[PDB]
Amino acid sequence: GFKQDIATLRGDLRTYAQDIFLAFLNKYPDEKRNFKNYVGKSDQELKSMAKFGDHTEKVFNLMMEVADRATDCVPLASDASTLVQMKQHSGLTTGNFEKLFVALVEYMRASGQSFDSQSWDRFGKNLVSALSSAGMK
Ligand code: HEM
Repeated sequence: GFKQDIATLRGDLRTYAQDIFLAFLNKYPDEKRNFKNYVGKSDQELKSMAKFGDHTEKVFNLMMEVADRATDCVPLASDASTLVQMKQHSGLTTGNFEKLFVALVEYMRASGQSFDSQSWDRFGKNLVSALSSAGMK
């Protein structure tokens, strides 16, 4: 289920983080609008870029902590508040996060592996609600 999925993703986190974030940026190419230096790069080129590796690993390091601290796929209000309050997320709306979780669920569905895709779908929706409650537009 959900907790085991966190362990699976942590076990190869750099590769899952890059593959899932690339699935997001390829499904919703307009989200590259939020990351200038990503436009006109292939996936291999992005994976070469220091900053891409470091942003995407920090995103998934913290996401896995938020999933880990959740009860039954409901994240802590404190985690939502932290994500809203981050200066790096100043321009963002809940829709950005919704799209990341849609791509993550599709990635899991397409994988040969027994991820609990329905639990990640619920976790995404719960996180979007929490972010709205914590003040995200
Ligand atoms: C649960 C989801 C997410 C988590 C846990 C998260 C976490 C983080 C973390 C920890 C950083 C600091 C990393 C760094 O600059 O070293 C960061 C930066 C950033 N995040 Fe998020 N993030 C999430 C979703 C998103 C989404 C959906 C977007 C845009 C669509 C976004 C845009 C950014 C941007 C632009 C930065 C700074 C730019 C850069 O990477 O150099 N994040 N995020």
